[PDB]
Amino acid sequence: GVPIKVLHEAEGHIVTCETNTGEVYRGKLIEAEDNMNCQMSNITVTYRDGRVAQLEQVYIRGSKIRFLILPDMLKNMLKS
Amino acid sequence: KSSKMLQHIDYRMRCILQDGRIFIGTFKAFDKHMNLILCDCDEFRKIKPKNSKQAEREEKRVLGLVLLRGENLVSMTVEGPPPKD
Amino acid sequence: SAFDLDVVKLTAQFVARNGRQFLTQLMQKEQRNYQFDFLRPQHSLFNYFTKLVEQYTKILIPPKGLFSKLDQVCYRVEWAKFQERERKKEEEEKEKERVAYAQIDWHDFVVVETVNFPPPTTPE
Amino acid sequence: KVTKQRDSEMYPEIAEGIMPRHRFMSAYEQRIEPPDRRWQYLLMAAEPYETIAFKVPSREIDKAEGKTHWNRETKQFFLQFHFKMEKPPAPPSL
Amino acid sequence: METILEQQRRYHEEKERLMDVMAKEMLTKKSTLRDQINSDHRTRAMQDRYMEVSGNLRDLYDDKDGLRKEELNAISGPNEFAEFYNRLKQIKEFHRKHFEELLKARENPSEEAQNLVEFTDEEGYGRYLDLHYINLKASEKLDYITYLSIFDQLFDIPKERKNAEYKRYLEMLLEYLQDYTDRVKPLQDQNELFEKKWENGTFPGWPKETSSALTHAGAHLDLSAFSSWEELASLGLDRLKSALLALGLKCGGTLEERAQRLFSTKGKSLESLDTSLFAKNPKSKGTKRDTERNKDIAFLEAQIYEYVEILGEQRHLTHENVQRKQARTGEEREEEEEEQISESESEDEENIPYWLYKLHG
Amino acid sequence: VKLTAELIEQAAQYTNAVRDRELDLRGYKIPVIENLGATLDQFDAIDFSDNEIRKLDGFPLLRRLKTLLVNNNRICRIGEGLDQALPCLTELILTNNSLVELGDLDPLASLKSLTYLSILRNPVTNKKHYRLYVIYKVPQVRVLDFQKVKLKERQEAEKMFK
Repeated sequence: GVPIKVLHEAEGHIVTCETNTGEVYRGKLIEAEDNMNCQMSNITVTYRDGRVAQLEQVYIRGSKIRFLILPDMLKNMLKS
Repeated sequence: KSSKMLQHIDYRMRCILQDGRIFIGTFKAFDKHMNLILCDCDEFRKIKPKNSKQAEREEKRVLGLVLLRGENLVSMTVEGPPPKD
Repeated sequence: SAFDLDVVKLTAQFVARNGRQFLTQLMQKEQRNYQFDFLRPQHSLFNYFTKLVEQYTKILIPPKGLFSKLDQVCYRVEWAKFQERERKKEEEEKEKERVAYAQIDWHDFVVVETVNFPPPTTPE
Repeated sequence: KVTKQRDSEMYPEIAEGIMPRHRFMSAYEQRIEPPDRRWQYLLMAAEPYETIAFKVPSREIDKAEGKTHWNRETKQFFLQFHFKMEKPPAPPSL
Repeated sequence: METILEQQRRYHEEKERLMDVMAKEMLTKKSTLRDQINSDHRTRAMQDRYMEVSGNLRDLYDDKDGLRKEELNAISGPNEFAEFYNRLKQIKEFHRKHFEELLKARENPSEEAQNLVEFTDEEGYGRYLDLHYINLKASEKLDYITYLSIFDQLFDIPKERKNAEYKRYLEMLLEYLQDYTDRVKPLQDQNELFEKKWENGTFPGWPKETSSALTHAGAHLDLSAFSSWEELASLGLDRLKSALLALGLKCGGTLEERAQRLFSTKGKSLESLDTSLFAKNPKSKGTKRDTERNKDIAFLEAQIYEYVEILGEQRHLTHENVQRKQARTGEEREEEEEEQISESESEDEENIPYWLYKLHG
Repeated sequence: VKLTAELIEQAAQYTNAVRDRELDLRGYKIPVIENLGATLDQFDAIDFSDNEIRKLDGFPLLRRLKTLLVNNNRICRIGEGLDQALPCLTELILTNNSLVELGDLDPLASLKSLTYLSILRNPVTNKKHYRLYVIYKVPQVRVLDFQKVKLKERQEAEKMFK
């Protein structure tokens, strides 16, 4: 899929991820798989109550991701 | 024709999520699953304004460049024309 | 240079209110040659001193008064640019003159006979 | 003082350069080369017109003393003591 | 402790520095001011403006300066904008801020750390410099605003204030009228309305879709306005318009007809015989209801009105553009787009294999 | 060596030992705190140790900033609108700076979430009643100079200064 290619393009960039449960994970995208499975590092997580935490290493299953925010560095795939 | 999505491409689009959020951004790409690419995207919670005399905008958040997974998409309508840029 | 700066600005702070009243006494009390030089116009830095004090003297001007405030400064800039251009043109013409003067036959003589302008080089 | 008059209107060339130019030449060098010499000439030149000379037997006259602004033009002589009425085409020299 | 004299001094000095900077700018390219001033002229009528000759020849006194391209003019205008912001801040803090034994007392402590071998030429130089990027000459932007980028404020179709992109709104409009009988040009023809926008409305002014659209559009036009004219005091303009809105309406709806009397803007959409019945109608439950529900919309409509008036030249310029592009061919339209693009992305100031390892074994 | 956008962009960025996102601005000889906008409010902690800052002021609105390490600088004054730009400031380490008068510590009363405060090695420390003064004027602090603010001290600070 076209969006998937753009996701792989964001590998190595800082991205934000919201899960199906609304926890919000911000940090560096290390690896993005075809099914949207996401390996990230040096995370800041913001829970539904508002509290924050810090994690070194995480991996989130694609299905249980609601969405991702990518840099605007990418915006400039205009062919489609 | 397959066009029904391709028509609205480049347009500003109002997308409704399964939890009931409103994502408004520039519709730039989609796919088989309806995973969507939304440029200059904001999120609304309380309302979609039709000129609500009190205010039009409460709980608006600037997100930016958004990829939404199709699993969590419900529906889309045209919000405004393409920005020229 | 932080030391020099600081002493200049401090003696300037006091010199601004007490004038030579506190500094002119300090010079005789402490006995400093350095202080004497600072007071004196011989030492180059003295000039910048005269600046700082003035500046402080200025702050004393509108104490108790607030400022409640471009086009002009732009137009002045423009003027300066214009003048600069005139200077340039002049330089050019002069250059031409030098070229031609250097490039004419001063041996093509044909004489005939043998032997305040500043107020005249104007118009009236 | 000399008053030289020019044509009565009878490509940015020759007008750009300021007026006419004067120079003091020693007669030690002449084309005819007859032999005679020993005096100076106050030569005045303009592009189209022909050169002109004026003999100066007196070793020094009107050679003033600090009549200091530095636009050399051509030389101290020209700026110091010449005027070019370009509107009427009259070159004064003194 | 800290001698306020020194602080206030440094403040006045910095203010001086900034004034000098934006003055140097106004000097190199007078357009910067001229442009600005001209617009200002049509917002605050009193403003005195320079001799036309000066404007045209792009000169301030005697020297005619080189004409600059739009992107640079706008850039420097936004830079001067942030400069003026700094200045306003410093002026503020300053307003909020404005013996011998002590002299020797401090001069004694000045002896502290005598062995401080270091050259200090960085107070006025770092500031003067802070307001005057590249190694020598590559980027006009000052260190102060080195990360200032216009392309993050203007889209490519706006061309730094040359045009305003209304195609998007033509789309939304099609979505609003629930048809396709409306062309880009007919849409612009609709915009022109903005008494007409009040008495000959495209749609019924109590329609939802319509009021929402009008809101979005109004917001756009306003942001575009102030975006394209950084140098003019935004707050001044805002307040001017607001006061015109409040004061003009109250006596007679500002809109008066010799036949029908006095019209109500937005909330009621009715006329009134005389001013008397008009006044005793402004307390009625009806008008209270309406003015209490449709206030924001009415106000936004009004803003769209006055801001579009202030931008008449840009509106016309764009409509023209539309007709041109429309009358192009394919190649023509393509090359034109190329041009807009180049203008947009241009500097504001110009200078192994297995098949082998198996074979090899 | 102005604290600039360019400076912040090449600065070591990492997850610290207490699991927070921290920006490293140590040893640059920064004199004035400015241009923090460029960090984009992405840090939980900012380390400004070993610099030459004179006043804790000049911050943009930074909602995520919770820890400020400002060791070995020259802080002699604290800005007045700090809570308006740093609402969740919870820890402030000011060890080895130049605060001299108890009244100069007054602006910290407006930091509603401030819980960890360290002002050691500041002249102000030796002023009579320095600890009780801080406790009464900045009651939101729970740990002061690495010692627990206790009830008895609160009461004692309520008498004096009541």
